[PDB]
Amino acid sequence: NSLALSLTADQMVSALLDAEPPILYSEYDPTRPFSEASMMGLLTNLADRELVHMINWAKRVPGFVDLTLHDQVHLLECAWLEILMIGLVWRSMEHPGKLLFAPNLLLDRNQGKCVEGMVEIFDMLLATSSRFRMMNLQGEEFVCLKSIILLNSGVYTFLSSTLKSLEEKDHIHRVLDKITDTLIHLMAKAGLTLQQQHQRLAQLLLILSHIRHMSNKGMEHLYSMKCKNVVPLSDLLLEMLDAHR
Amino acid sequence: SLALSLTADQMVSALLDAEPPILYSEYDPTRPFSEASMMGLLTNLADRELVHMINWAKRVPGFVDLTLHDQVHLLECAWLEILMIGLVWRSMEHPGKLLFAPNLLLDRNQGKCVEGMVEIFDMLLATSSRFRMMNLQGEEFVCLKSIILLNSGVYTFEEKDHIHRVLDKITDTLIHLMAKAGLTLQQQHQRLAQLLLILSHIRHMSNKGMEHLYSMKCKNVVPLSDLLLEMLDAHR
Amino acid sequence: HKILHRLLQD
Amino acid sequence: HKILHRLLQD
Ligand SMILES: CC1CC[C@]2(CO)CO[C@H](c3ccc(O)cc3)[C@H]1[C@@H]2C
Ligand SMILES: CC1CC[C@]2(CO)CO[C@H](c3ccc(O)cc3)[C@H]1[C@H]2C
Repeated sequence: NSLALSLTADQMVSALLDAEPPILYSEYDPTRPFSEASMMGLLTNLADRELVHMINWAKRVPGFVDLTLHDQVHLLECAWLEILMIGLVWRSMEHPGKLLFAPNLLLDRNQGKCVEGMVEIFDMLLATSSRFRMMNLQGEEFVCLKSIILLNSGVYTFLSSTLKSLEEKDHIHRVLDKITDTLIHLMAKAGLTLQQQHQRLAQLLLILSHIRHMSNKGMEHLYSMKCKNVVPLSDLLLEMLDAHR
Repeated sequence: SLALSLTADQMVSALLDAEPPILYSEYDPTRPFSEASMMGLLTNLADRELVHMINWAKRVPGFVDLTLHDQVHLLECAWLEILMIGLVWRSMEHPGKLLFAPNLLLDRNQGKCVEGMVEIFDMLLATSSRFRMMNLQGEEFVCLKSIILLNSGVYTFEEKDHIHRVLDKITDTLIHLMAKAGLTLQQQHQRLAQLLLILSHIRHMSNKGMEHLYSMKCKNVVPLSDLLLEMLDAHR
Repeated sequence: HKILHRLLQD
Repeated sequence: HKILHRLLQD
């Protein structure tokens, strides 16, 4: 009882491209050098607004609607920062050495030094962006990857409420399998041999472990900044943060 | 070189041959558990495993072709993910239990002896359950463990390109294993993805475990060995 | 009570 | 050099 499984590869790709959230702007103001407080205010204000559009995007990912509210919530709570980050890296692909947080907020690694401990995170995002541009990552592959993160990241932490044993989530794994099929279709369609298809599938999925690592580092950095309470975080951003620690 | 000229079968044999032994803990059952003693057992065991892990890495095709500096970095990044993937593998046929050593099988209830540790046990127990669902094979396990060694530090350090060619060989090896087990092409690509997606969860648990270990270091619950301390401080 | 709840519920 | 370094050299 899920439309997702009936979709062909072309239909899956088309639905995912159609789901894409808009590119948002940062709050104009040419006043330069940013301070630590300024930069963090800009980045968290942005991420707060991106979050609202991420929820709409999630609801348009084939198979996501078929889940219960609580499962949707669990998946989004687990993956939100990974999803913001891969989005950021994607946008930043054609600006080597820079992070395109917004069209009017293009930052270099030196600007990461504005915030204590942020440059490390900047350096990992930039490496991921170079890795994507060096792989010639395509928009169609990217939307597949981003949906895999949504469905995969929290899937192994559905534990029973008492006894906390892993609840098996067949629907989610079936949708994940459909997305894998869709990725291979894209690679075959781009002219890759079978060996090149499987090699590239692996390369792309291995990057998701680096993206998990960055999310965890960013989560700790975020939590650190809210403790020093430099920046006031939106309640939404605080609740997403609170789901982790 | 050498690693790039291996047949899939030869890759599997090399990896299998390199496997470290399963070590015993010093668990004395006439010794009531405390937060301090459990933490001492687990870190003493980990400390001994690291010595074998360092010698295992030397035998992963391609690893010794890297510079000493690069080898150090890869191991610093991946050491806990590797101990954890070994643990879950060992625990696979013991539902509800983590088999740290043959003489040390722990429940989640036992994990509650150490503050903050039960949430880590739960994540490891869930990973073991996933391995069980997927019927993970020993040959698939050794490939994944080698993928972790080579992949985890690769984007946080040319010979970097060498690492990716070896990674591709291991991918080729997993597919060969799956074709030989009778899976269709579709099934092969789908199982490949399923196996690599669990590496994301292994990274996650490693991230969490590293923060728990560090909090225990700061709390001074139990003396950490020098190697373990250096492995831990490489992350901050 | 979660903002996520109503954003999801719309 | 660190411990890991020398064990790798051995
Ligand atoms: C959500 C974030 C807030 C502040 C950071 C450091 O504390 C830096 O910004 C990161 C970010 C912001 C917006 C995005 O679209 C992606 C990552 C990320 C990171 C935790
Ligand atoms: C190396 C470790 C020491 C103590 C732990 C508590 O922080 C729990 O044990 C973990 C461990 C030990 C040996 C293994 O083979 C795998 C994980 C891991 C850590 C999470």
